[PDB]
Amino acid sequence: KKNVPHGAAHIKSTFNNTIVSITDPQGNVIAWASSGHVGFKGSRKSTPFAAQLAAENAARKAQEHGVKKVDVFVKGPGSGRETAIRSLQAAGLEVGTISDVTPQPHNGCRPPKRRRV
Amino acid sequence: MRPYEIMVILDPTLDERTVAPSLETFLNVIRKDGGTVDKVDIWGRRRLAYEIAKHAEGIYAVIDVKAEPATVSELDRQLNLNESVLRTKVLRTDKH
Amino acid sequence: ALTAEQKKEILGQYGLHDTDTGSPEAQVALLTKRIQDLTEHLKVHKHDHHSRRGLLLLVGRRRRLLKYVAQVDVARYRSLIERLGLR
Amino acid sequence: KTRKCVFCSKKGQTIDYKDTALLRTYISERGKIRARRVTGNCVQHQRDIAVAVKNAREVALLPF
RNA sequence: CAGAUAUCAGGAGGAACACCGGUGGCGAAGGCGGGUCUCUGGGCAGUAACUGACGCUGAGGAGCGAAAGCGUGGGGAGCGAACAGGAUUAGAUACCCUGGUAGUCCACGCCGUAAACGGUGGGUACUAGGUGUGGGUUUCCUUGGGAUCCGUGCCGUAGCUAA
Repeated sequence: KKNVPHGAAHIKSTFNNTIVSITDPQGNVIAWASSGHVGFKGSRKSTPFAAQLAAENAARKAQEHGVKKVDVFVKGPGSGRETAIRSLQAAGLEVGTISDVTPQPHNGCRPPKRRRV
Repeated sequence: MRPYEIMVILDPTLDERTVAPSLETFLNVIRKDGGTVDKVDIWGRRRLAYEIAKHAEGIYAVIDVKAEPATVSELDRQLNLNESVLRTKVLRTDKH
Repeated sequence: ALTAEQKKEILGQYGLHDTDTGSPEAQVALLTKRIQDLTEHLKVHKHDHHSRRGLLLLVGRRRRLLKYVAQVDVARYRSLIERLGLR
Repeated sequence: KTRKCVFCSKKGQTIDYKDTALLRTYISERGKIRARRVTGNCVQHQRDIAVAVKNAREVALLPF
């Protein structure tokens, strides 16, 4: 295989789930673990417990590829931001730095309209 | 004629020595058409706030020309056909 | 707009005398030349739709002064009418 | 803040877009813009500074 | 599951300009906000310099005039009517999801209706205040304060309203 000394916790933290993609500094997701990856789907995909489970599974894969030092790259808001953060902290990946990597269309494109249920 | 304070961003690839002769070789037409007194203030090797065209540093040029709007318009048309130039900005010193 | 120099030379030209800015013929000439100026600004800004209101207001003021010119003395009225070539 | 201004009251000072340091004193970390009344300055200076900050963001000298 | 999500980089697309962005301004009203340039609109302020009642209203009439919709040619990234499956439900056609056509954008046009409302027509002379607040100028301390004219709020006199 290979070893990644420093990783990046690219957390696609959708309210649906926190896809914790660990990425080498090159910019390649060496592995990822989401709520479904642990086994959480539907509402359980969006439960806070799924967040630390996904983060911990990703960090276990990180150790499996010898990853210890990771800076945290959290995407948009979801379920279990700080939860996945201290999961990664408690799973062999120290926090390093936290960065809210969220897209900012500064009054740009048009989305769908809305939901009323 | 209006006082236009033309701001130009130039490539980081070239040397600062060539920065100026490339500047009078284009200010020549402005001077020959509008009779424009030009104050060429050049200060290069400065970073851009965001990377532009795969580059985040360049050369900053301030030129104070007293030229009619047509002449500075010709300059802007020429201040973008060049590879060295990066961003042009012609400003109306009036209350505009 | 009515540049501070062109309006002054126009006042000297068609005004009743010096310093008599605001005399009916003087204002007529000033607003007439302003209207001629806007004539082509509208023809290039075909969808300006906002300076036309000032166009009409100045035209109305020109006519509202033309009537006062005619009532005081028809002679000066005709003089200015064929001077500016109106109608 | 709470003065007449730092320009309209100090009665000597200027604003330049090239003076990116002076403008940066009023911008946020990313470059976000203070409200019309945050810095306690006379309004015209606020508006002109806002337009200058727009231009600076366009010319890539402030953190956008 | 083919490599979807993701991550990085790149290219394409089309649309709009978050923060500034608010009794704050502008505009006759619909309306106006990324930046540059050009043309242009109107207002306010101090000098009467001047015209010497050239004032106002305004039926007919005039154009402008939200959005939609249609005519003509493009755009369409997305949204998205209409129309598609799935979902609650007795029924979905509806709320919810799974998509997307015209339209939505542009160009030239049409129409003229909106809750196109200070629900307060235009204009003008008088009637306690107080307090926010935009533009100006002046006058009074050593910026400080006052006056004035114009914009723009709220409360509160007289007085008015059925309240």
